[PDB]
Amino acid sequence: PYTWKFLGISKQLSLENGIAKLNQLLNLEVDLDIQTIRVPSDPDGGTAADEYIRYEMRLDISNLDEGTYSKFIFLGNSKMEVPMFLCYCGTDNRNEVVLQWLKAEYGVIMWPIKFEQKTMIKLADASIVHVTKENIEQITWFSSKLYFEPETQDKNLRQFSIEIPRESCEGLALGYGNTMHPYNDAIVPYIYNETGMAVERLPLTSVILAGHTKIMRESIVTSTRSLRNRVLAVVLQSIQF
Amino acid sequence: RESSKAAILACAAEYIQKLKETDEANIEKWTLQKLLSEQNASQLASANEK
Amino acid sequence: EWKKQRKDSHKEVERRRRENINTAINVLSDLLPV
Amino acid sequence: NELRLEDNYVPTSDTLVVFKQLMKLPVTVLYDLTLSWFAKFGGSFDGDIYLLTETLDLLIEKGVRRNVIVNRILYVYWPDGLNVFQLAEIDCHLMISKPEKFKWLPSKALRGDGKPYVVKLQPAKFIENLQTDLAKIYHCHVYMFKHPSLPVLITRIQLFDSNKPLISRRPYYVAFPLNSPIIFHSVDKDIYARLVLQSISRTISERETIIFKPVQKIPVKSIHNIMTLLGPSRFAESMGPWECYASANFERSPLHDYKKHQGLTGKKVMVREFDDSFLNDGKEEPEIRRLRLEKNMIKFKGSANGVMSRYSSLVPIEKVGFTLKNEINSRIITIKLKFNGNDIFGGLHELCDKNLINIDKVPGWLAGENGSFSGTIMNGDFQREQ
Repeated sequence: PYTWKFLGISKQLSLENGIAKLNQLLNLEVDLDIQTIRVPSDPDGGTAADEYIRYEMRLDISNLDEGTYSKFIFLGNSKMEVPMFLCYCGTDNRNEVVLQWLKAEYGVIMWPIKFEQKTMIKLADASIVHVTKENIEQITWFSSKLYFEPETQDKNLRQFSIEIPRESCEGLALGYGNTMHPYNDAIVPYIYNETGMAVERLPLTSVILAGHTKIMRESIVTSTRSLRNRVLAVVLQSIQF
Repeated sequence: RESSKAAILACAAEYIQKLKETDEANIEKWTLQKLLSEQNASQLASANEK
Repeated sequence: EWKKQRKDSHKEVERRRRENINTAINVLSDLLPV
Repeated sequence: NELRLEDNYVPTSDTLVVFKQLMKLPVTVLYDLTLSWFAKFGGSFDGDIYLLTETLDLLIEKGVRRNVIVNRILYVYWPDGLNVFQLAEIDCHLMISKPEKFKWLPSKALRGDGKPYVVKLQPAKFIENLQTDLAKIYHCHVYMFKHPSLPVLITRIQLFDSNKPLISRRPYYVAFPLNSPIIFHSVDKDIYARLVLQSISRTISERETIIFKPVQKIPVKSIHNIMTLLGPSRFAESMGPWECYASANFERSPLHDYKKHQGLTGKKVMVREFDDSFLNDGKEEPEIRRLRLEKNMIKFKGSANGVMSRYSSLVPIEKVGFTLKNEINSRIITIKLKFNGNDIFGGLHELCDKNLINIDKVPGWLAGENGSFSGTIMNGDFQREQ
């Protein structure tokens, strides 16, 4: 279980400017990664709006020490208002020393990331979707459950949950048909369809998939090796105005 | 007999379904034979009472 | 490393095997009248 | 077999635990018990009843602190110990004072194949048979008392062990309604729980085999509430929106006057939109606001005024977990809902007031119908959990 801390960027910055001068303050070597790929918003075609640039590096020498392991993953655009954001995992001094170094370098100031219901559910859609080496999209499904914590007096109803077996998830999407957003057309309406509760209006605490991710508003938790690309893209649009 | 538990459960489900289907078919054919016998009895009893 | 990737693949296979039994027993419990 | 205990045995109960039992009882009830206690078994006080009731009256006159009188009855009147009958009295008086602190579980009595057996308990005969069936194994002492404002007959059974004074165990409470197959008993999972409950079934039958089946698995406190929930009453099987039928106040007698019949007056109603306009959203008229708030109360309380602040339901429940199964495209879709809180159906009512949940599309089981029962739902029919 790895907990990810999210964080945004005010204006677009350049990070490969001085990897030689980012090390003497820290006294050990740090590598560089330059990478960009296609992020198809629509399978039929994609404009220049999905042009994304991603950076990644670490601060470590000891591979045996799995606990003292941290990664800083960057990704974002350059044409909309907010250019990019950033994410990191783990607690250490290495998670901030570079952070001050670009505190006083570029003039960008940080802010915690806010999630609400309009965004929280749609993250699991990007988590469950998969891409192969032949650019073929198939979905690996998971038995999602939701956490609800409604604020009330007398604490009459303080917490309740909804659980869906994902074979029934299979039976819902197939009934709707081939959809790229299963939670738009098979799951979320069906809860309103039967029980009459609006998931989005109600205060949602957590969306849990079966052993793949752990989504909460305060922070996202995932047991994978590294976060994917569709997740970061949907986060970027959500925090965009 | 099978080793994997999933195969055991699938075979149990198939066994239940097969048993139910066989029972239904037997009931249907026996009901048809019952109808034939009842028709024969009625058609003979009509002449008897006449 | 290679060992870590092998461990991740083993974990994924184990999770799939665990979920298959749950799906099968859910189907069985569906078939039962009680 | 003289293993039964009389009303004069003195177990070696700790002074501290019985000190805390008298802690909760009010001052005015301590005076009443002390006068009755001396009239039955006496005490170590060197005086008559008149002398005792004189000094005890003076403790009231001076406003004497309860710690003094509690120490007086524990270290002066009965320094040696406390009687079993006195312990039963303090237990039952604590039961009456604080009925919300004790939990109960329902159980059903069956005779033959599936014919329910209504219980008819004789206060005398039910005692000696139970004593005979229990003393052959363990020391047994029982006490019966009737609820002051309820028709139930609460029976407490305590069992003693030899490890020489006897060591008291946790008492077992079994509540018998007047005439109902349902029997409410306390929660216990020890050697004594299966020995006391089993002995009761053999004792109360006396002519045919009687078996006990647990109706529910989640205990509910407030013995007053469980009687309305599952005991013999009109409100059983007509809860939720159908609570108006339990108390036939909407319909007048045939001999009653016919101008007051609501056929002439009619009812004030509002049109509900069958087209889905709840998802998208203008300030509502106060009259429209009042009618909208009335719709929520009708489907959770059963009437505009309410059978019973306003969000409290008739019977609060803690945990209810539903399971919904439907068939779509020749396969079953299962959704499991679990609720937890103080008043589940009261909480859902408030959320409908804040426009979070559509009031038109909530089903009957979510509205409070057949409450306190959790089970699978199919084809619009509710099935209780086995």
